[PDB]
Amino acid sequence: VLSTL
Amino acid sequence: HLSDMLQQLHSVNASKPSELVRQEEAEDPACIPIFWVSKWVDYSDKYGLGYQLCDNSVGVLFNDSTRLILYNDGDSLQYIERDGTESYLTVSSHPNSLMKKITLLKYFRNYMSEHLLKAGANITLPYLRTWFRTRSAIILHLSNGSVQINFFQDHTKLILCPLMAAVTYIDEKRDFRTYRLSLLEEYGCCKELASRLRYARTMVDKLLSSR
Repeated sequence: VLSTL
Repeated sequence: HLSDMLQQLHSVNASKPSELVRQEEAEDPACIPIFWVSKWVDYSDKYGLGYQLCDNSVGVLFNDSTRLILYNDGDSLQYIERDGTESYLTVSSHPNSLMKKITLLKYFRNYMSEHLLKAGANITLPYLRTWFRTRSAIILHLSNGSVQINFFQDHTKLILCPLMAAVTYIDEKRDFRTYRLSLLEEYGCCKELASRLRYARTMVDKLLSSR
């Protein structure tokens, strides 16, 4: 998972 | 510094700040943090957790519990072994033994730069000690004592700084306000921030219990 795109 | 943060949070939460709320008077511009996590990528099923600090330095906490940090000059490196031993090197001159890790860091670095929003971008050294995720948030504990909590559903963020006994709150509109915790006790705050501070206390307790 990633931080905000 | 975690126990001091816990006490600071106990004190503010016990004061029941959201119950006339004068939240604006609790702001302190002198307490704005130097470092916070602006971007992160959780690749921990294979490699580890990569992150960018607000100064554009990048770091990885690898699955073997080692850490590699690339300074914002893009060449200077700090490597921290599991024991906590620090070594200082560069990309231009490193041992063959760290080649794998440096190459991984560069990939994380390039990806974050190209694809992710910089948290706190409208605002003008530590490494990631540990982190965990809940369903609601990711919790980041930095080596300078700071604890950052990023809430997933509404994109709000807390940055807790125990040395200044301050908290920075980034809200849904990305407005960034820094408060002295003792002033929140003195003047109060909205239910939203008060709720996040209660959650923060539970998260700091988790960090303390899993040391």
